[PDB]
Amino acid sequence: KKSIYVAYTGGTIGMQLALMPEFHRPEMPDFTIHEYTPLMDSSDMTPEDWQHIAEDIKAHYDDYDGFVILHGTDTMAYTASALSFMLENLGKPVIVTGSQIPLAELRSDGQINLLNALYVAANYPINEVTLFFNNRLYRGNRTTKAHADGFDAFASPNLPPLLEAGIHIRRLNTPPAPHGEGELIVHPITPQPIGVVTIYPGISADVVRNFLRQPVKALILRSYGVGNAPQNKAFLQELQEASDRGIVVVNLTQCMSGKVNMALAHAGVIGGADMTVEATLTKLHYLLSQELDTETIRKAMSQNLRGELTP
Amino acid sequence: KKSIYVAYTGGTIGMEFHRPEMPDFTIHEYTPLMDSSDMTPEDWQHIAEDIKAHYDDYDGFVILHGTDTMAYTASALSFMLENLGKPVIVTGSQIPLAELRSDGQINLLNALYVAANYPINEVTLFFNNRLYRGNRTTKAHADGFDAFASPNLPPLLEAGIHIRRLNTPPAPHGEGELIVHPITPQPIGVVTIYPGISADVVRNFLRQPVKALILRSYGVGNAPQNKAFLQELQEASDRGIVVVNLTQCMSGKVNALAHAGVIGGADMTVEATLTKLHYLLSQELDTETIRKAMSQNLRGELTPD
Amino acid sequence: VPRGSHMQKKSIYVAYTGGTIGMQHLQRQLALMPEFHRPEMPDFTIHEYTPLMDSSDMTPEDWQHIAEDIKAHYDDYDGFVILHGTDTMAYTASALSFMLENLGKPVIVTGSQIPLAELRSDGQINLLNALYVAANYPINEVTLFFNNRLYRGNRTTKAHADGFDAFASPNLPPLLEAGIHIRRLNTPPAPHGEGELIVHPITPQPIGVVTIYPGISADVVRNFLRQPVKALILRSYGVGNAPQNKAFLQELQEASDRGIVVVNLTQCMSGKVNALAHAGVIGGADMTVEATLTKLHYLLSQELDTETIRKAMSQNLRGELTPD
Amino acid sequence: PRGSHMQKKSIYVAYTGGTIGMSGHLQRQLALMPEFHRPEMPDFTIHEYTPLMDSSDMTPEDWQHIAEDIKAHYDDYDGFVILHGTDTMAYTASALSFMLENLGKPVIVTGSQIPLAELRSDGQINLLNALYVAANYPINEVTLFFNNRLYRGNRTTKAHADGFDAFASPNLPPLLEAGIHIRRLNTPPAPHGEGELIVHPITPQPIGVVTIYPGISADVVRNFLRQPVKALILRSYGVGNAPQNKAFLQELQEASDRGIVVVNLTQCMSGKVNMALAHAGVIGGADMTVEATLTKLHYLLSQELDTETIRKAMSQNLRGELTPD
Ligand SMILES: NC(=O)C[C@H](N)C(=O)O
Ligand SMILES: NC(=O)C[C@H](N)C(=O)O
Ligand SMILES: NC(=O)C[C@H](N)C(=O)O
Ligand SMILES: NC(=O)C[C@H](N)C(=O)O
Ligand SMILES: [Cl-]
Ligand SMILES: [Cl-]
Ligand SMILES: [Cl-]
Ligand SMILES: [Cl-]
Ligand SMILES: [Cl-]
Ligand SMILES: [Cl-]
Ligand SMILES: [Cl-]
Ligand SMILES: [Cl-]
Ligand SMILES: [Cl-]
Ligand SMILES: [Cl-]
Repeated sequence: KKSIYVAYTGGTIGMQLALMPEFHRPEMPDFTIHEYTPLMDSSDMTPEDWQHIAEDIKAHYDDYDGFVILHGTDTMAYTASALSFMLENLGKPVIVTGSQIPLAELRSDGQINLLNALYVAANYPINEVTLFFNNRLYRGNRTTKAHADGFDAFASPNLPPLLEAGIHIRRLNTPPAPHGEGELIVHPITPQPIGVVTIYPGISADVVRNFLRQPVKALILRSYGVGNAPQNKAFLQELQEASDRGIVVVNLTQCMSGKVNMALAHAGVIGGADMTVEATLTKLHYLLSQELDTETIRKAMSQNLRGELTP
Repeated sequence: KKSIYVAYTGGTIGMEFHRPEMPDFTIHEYTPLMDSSDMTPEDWQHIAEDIKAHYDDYDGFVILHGTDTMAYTASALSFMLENLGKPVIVTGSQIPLAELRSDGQINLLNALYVAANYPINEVTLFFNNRLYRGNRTTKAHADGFDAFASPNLPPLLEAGIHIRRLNTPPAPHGEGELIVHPITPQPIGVVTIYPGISADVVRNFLRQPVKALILRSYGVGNAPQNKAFLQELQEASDRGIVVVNLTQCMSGKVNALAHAGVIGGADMTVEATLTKLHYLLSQELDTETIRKAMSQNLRGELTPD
Repeated sequence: VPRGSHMQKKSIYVAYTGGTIGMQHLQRQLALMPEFHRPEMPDFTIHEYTPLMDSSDMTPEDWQHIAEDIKAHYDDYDGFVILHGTDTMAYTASALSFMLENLGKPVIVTGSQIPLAELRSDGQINLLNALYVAANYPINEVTLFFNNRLYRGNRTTKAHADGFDAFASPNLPPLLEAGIHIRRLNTPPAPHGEGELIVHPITPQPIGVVTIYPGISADVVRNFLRQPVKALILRSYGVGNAPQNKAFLQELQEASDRGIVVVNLTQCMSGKVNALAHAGVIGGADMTVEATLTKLHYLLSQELDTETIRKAMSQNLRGELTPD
Repeated sequence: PRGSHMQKKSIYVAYTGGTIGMSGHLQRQLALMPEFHRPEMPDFTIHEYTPLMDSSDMTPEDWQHIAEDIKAHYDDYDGFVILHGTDTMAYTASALSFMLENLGKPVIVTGSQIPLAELRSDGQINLLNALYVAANYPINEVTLFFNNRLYRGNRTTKAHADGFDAFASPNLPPLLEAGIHIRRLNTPPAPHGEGELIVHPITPQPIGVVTIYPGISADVVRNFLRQPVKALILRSYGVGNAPQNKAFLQELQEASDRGIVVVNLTQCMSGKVNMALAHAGVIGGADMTVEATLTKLHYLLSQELDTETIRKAMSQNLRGELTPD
């Protein structure tokens, strides 16, 4: 019989398991729930909350066959993405899930997403940080909350799911992530000021100038299509002035799906390929927190570290 | 036999047509031709005034446009055109008409044919066999022929062996003389909510007099409750800045921030919200009238409660 | 979809006909699940059929049995949930739409891909949603609830044998979608009568279902004509195309001349049927096989001449087809 | 595979008929369309069939005609596009996959929902893409190209009679998707032999296609047992269920007794049969389409094999048409 650790970090799902007979069925793994203190709305999470969860998995790693992280949907994809970088040589499944309706409210999805995450962690283990939602397991660092009001809340726009649940559970033929074998390594992080700039008609040089001020180590650009911005010379020079001061400037697509393929490149900007804002932001927290020079971080942002981008 | 006007504004498309089932059409090549990534809000104005000049002498309008900001233009034209009595269809291509496997020919042919034969008196975006309400569109798929989505509204029309109008609820629609609303430059900020965002971002925009702030918030419109954040946002509204709360999510409806003077943008796209703000800021309306108008369905861009 | 008052506590009748949901006791499982008993949920009464059936073993007589059950309890409840096996859920939902006229209360067919007894069951959530919908969104048609969508019954088929999304409505959007909120879609209404519920009964009808496939001969239509048939459904290619060889077209004209109702459908999941006409074949527009088979059982069970049935097959009686 | 672009390829186009051409009209239309003659496009040769056929009128003999045409021209060209009516495109693609052993060159079936000669035709783009894919992405399978996707032929059905997205592959992802770039998908390969192309004959075989539906009688299986059956395809419910009626199960057991190959499929668009009918001699068709199962039976019944060998072969993945357990 497998044993699954459940980190109950907060979220809708919690806003009871004993009174439901399905959970204690013989076919289920054993599981234990740790209720965090305090419980958090995932809208209130900081990057240090990613650290608390990573260290909680680290404490429990040896004594469980897998890990379920119960979490608010608002930032679930950021947490999943962060854990993927912070965990290295992961040898057990870590599945983040939650609910769009609280377990306490009628028609809650919370019971069914938790039961599925527990069953899948035990019986179809995949040694990656994954996100289970509405009968699909996704690579955590490929996810976004796409549908604010839907039970199918999460998408994986640039990658098929890893696993689908119907009458049976099927592992899909999705290409595996680069995967280290060895001792689990858990990478701590420390606060990093990062700006997120959306490219839109009538954006000014002033925005890039503002972030440069004193307080930012990296800039994420949400640019058009395959990575275009207006060719405004003030804008470009601001971006060059950013990279000249060692700021890591990364070009993403504002589009739900697709790949940046770039100039901005002349202005020191690094392409983020098909990375989500969630993967890019967390990967920056990860790399900035390490003993790495600006140029090594700039190189690593465009490489596939944990399956978050297509080379 | 219908006559369709084609504004060739630029874009990928330019970097069977004359056979008898087709409408007559005329192409106006803009000077200069523009990559849509280079568009400013004054380019929306130039297109609206071009449609105004040609309105009386054509049965419909096709706007040829780069894909990068097609949804922004479509969205802007929907506000700027009032009491529209003929179809305005924005389209283009993911591959240049000049490159192999181009979608340009089939998107243009379709847009001309639909403008002539299935007119809908709205600013629409035709792409990959679907017609969408312009102010509901986003470029969702950077690399795909199905480049555009309408996440919170079904398409108005779909083309197969036959073309059918779908049963999509009609937009609020004025009858009367076409009114074309000019716009003038408006400084507007777009803030994405994410873990570890600082009050300084809102402090920065408050100090470089922006007239409006769009928040891309979590889920149904949540942000972290950090008192410094909420305070800077309140300071912005105190100074008369229009702060509108949208979902960063592809689909759904926004539902403390309110206490801080922030307005709910319901299920509006960033494209709709930004262009609506250009439109309303450009008219001579109180901040309070602008704040109430942002949450009202002016042209079919949002789903009322 | 009407948004019905929640003011008073509703009473829903549950016809537990059989199906996966109750296999391994249903009533005891539901007694033990607190969500079913909350103040926001309607009161409900379960009639367990004797015997319980695997929906694979259902005959038209079972359609008749369920319609009589609804008629018997119609004045006494606010709505009806038919718990049913998935395998023929779409044929039952299609048959009820034709057999019930002047329907002034919801009838919702639902079930599960996995038994309530088994692990990872969809039965709890499909039945909870059906009950809640029947109470609060009382659409006066026979509908099918599965996987957070309410569908027009006579537009459904089981499209996904292994999926929790088992049912599709290929030629009509859903009536309603469930998320954080329950959203009514603006799908236009079916024809509606007025007054007390009328059940149009059925009696056995021999009906053949021919698939058109390359190498099918005129001896197939001759074989169906050979003893047991009053109607032939053709699952034709694309928009209603069949071999145009004279033997095949003669065989069909001979069938129609003997008063066999021949109906041309697409074998395709979606689309609309647009020679065969001159051979007496009637176009079934965008109808499913489930809608067409059940419509024929309804129409053939009435004292109608062949011409009247032919005409009625191409007409939208209950929302099952899209008129030109 | 992403094939080399170094030498100008030569693609043979079998113009069998279909919506695309509705003599000399196709070939003249393509002459007049500059897209087709650019440097980046392969050279191509059109063989226009006489007569051209509506795909609705196709029989197994037509599958054989097309297979002989490919074999006759195999060494002379780098690849084959089969231009075909949509109505039975999926039956032809499925039949070729079984008939063509040691296939070392792409064969791509395509066509159009709207004639090249009409307005808003999809024929231009489906055929241009097919040619360009055959030359540059030379997958050694019978494939079907429609609406920017390349599918495994023996996994397809015409799902959408009115849509430009007419074809689906309900149980297998596409092999390739076309956008700004051409993306190859992770889809695992079919079994492949080695050496010269071998064409297995497919002949006429009396095969019945039974839809299971409430009220179906034993008389249907008795009817088919009259003559037109060496094989019977059951379109059963869900994961392969049928009524438990003793007479029904008797007639099926009787058929398998008389050497009739009885194969159980789902009537559902997607999913997999899971097998009683097994005790009645019925063979499970796993997740095969009717198109793959009809053509597989034509193939095996026309081969030098006994009833037992055909029954075993029907549940085996021969060409990528079936997902093994
Ligand atoms: N999660 C995401 O990154 C989706 C999209 N690329 C965006 O810019 O929001
Ligand atoms: N077009 C859009 O607005 C999509 C999504 N709401 C975003 O914030 O990018
Ligand atoms: N339910 C259906 O009718 C689907 C499809 N038209 C078929 O012939 O099976
Ligand atoms: N192509 C197919 O076989 C689809 C579906 N299984 C049918 O029975 O028609
Ligand atoms: Cl949503
Ligand atoms: Cl690793
Ligand atoms: Cl102007
Ligand atoms: Cl894309
Ligand atoms: Cl208006
Ligand atoms: Cl109630
Ligand atoms: Cl070539
Ligand atoms: Cl269709
Ligand atoms: Cl050899
Ligand atoms: Cl399935």
